[PDB]
Amino acid sequence: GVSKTFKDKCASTTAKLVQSVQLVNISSDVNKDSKGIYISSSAGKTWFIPGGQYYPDNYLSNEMRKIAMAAVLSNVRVNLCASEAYTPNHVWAIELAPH
Amino acid sequence: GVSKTFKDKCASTTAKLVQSVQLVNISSDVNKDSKGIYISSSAGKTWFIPGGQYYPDNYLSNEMRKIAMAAVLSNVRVNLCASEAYTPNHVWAIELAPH
Amino acid sequence: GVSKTFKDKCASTTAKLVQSVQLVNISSDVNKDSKGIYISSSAGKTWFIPGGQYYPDNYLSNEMRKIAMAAVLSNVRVNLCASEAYTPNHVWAIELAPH
Amino acid sequence: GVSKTFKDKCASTTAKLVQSVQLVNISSDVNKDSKGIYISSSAGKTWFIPGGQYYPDNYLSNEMRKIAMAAVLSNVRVNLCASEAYTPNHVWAIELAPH
Amino acid sequence: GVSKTFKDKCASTTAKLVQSVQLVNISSDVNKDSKGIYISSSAGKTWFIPGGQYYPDNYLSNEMRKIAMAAVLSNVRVNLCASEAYTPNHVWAIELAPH
Ligand SMILES: CC(=O)N[C@H]1[C@H](O[C@H]2[C@@H](O)[C@@H](CO)O[C@@H](O[C@H]3[C@H](O)[C@@H](O)[C@@H](O)O[C@@H]3CO)[C@@H]2O)O[C@H](CO)[C@@H](O[C@@H]2O[C@H](CO)[C@H](O)[C@H](O[C@]3(C(=O)O)C[C@H](O)[C@@H](NC(C)=O)[C@H]([C@H](O)[C@H](O)CO)O3)[C@H]2O)[C@@H]1O
Ligand SMILES: CC(=O)N[C@H]1[C@H](O[C@@H]2[C@@H](O)[C@H](O)O[C@H](CO)[C@@H]2O)O[C@H](CO)[C@@H](O[C@@H]2O[C@H](CO)[C@H](O)[C@H](O[C@]3(C(=O)O)C[C@H](O)[C@@H](NC(C)=O)[C@H]([C@H](O)[C@H](O)CO)O3)[C@H]2O)[C@@H]1O
Repeated sequence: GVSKTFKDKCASTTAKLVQSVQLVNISSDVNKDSKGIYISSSAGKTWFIPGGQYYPDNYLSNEMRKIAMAAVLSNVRVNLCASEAYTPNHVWAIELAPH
Repeated sequence: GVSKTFKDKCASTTAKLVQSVQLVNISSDVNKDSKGIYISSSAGKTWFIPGGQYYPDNYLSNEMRKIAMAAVLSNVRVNLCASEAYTPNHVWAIELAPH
Repeated sequence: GVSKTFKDKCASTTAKLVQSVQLVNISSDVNKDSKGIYISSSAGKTWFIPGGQYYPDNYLSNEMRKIAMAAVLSNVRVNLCASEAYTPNHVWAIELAPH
Repeated sequence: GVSKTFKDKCASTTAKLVQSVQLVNISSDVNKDSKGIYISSSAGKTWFIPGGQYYPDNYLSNEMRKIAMAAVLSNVRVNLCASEAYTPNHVWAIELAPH
Repeated sequence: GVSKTFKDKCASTTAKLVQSVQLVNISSDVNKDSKGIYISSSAGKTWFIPGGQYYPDNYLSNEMRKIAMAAVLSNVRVNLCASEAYTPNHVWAIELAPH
């Protein structure tokens, strides 16, 4: 499920809660115009996970990637807090939700 | 169970021992006002895992996150040493306790 | 499968999409003339995964390696975006594609 | 079992060889007075794994932690080279020894 | 199996190809005179994996460690490119070779 804190923190922003998503792809891309981490759901929706060059976004972005990678590789659900102001939508928070 | 060392180290602080917690969620959040790592128990309690910018808190905080992530992903218990001076409570030490 | 985003981002470059590859080897080599990460398919084709010294190529190249390592160790498929301008061909994007 | 090299290197120091230990706990602690990584065996012995701020102790200490973490999480044995000059004893070398 | 590229790159150096080795130990040692990462085969042979302080040897040596660690923990074979000019012999390249 989704933690109350996760839902409440997402509700304090312009981003949308996406609940119990099954990710089936994660990619890393070093191409000039498309650099970044993308994740895709079984339905084919794609999100972008922004990177962080400085503390604390550096280690926090790294944990977002580890959560997404584990979700794809172990086939376990996540909750996303995602901004629809971009295409693909940007992940601003992610929660591992295996049960 | 809880190592005697873990219990004794927690007793030397203002933080409370939480024994045999089953974590079911871990999240990473880069939103401006809620930046951080959160973990949630099957009962729905949430804790915050502080970051560390400098040695040795940088590598120690990283190991706390690896313990929490493994606990969620593998569904294994932890012991927490948690400060109630914050909401959510802050984790100041964590022990992986699979058996 | 291949995410539409992965296919479309690869089509915007001179690199070719390689779909549902089964990687059976990954190597790391510190020899003077051959330094780098190589990955090999069950058919015996080899690709090179370039490194990155600076942000953001440093963390992105690290994620490309984690995807390739998981693909080999867990025997799960990937999609590659690979440049044929080099021998072995260079991976410019990789997508973990378990199902 | 224990590699001959591991045994011989430990014998060249003041530290004691501990063979085929089953680790059942690992913790990370950022409390002011008890900062560090601790591991505990099924028999109830506890060790401290020192950190390293500079090359090469930084990456070597990180590998010691990965070995201990995997030993706990996977329930597989290690060999330790531990100094009794401190309580808890300090780990100066660790060997993953699954079989 | 051994990738043709892995074999050919090793043949361009003074190092020897060691094929389908089963590693049963990996150790990290911070002792003054024996600092380093060692791996040992089921036959009892030991190799040393050199570290790297600077780009690109830093990330490449880290990937060699991850390959060796996975080989030990998951009991899967590797290929080594190893120099006999040292005792223990130095690993200059390693290939994960599960099947
Ligand atoms: C109205 C309006 O547009 N309000 C905006 C606000 O506009 C101000 C600016 O345009 C400045 C330029 O200086 O002018 C101000 O007016 C000034 C005038 O220029 C001065 O010269 C002088 O006369 O004084 C006046 C008054 O000060 C305008 O007031 O600008 C702010 C800052 O961008 C906007 O704040 C955002 O508001 C939205 C909802 O309205 C959200 O609260 C957003 O926060 C979040 C989000 O939820 O989207 C939080 C979220 O955690 C965060 N995500 C991450 C990953 O950190 C995102 C993210 O940072 C952004 O969405 C990315 O763009 O933002 C507020 O930041 C305000 O809406
Ligand atoms: C006749 C002779 O000694 N030739 C060696 C050469 O001598 C130089 C003189 O000709 C010059 O006038 O005076 C200089 C002194 O100021 C020199 O003495 O020196 C070169 C560079 O040292 C030697 O090159 C080495 O040659 C080896 C085989 O002949 C071998 O090719 C070495 O390359 C490798 C290797 O295969 O062993 C390439 C490996 O990828 C590399 N491994 C790593 C991890 O990078 C190793 C490694 O760097 C060395 O083994 C470490 O000692 O080197 C090559 O560099 C030349 O033989």
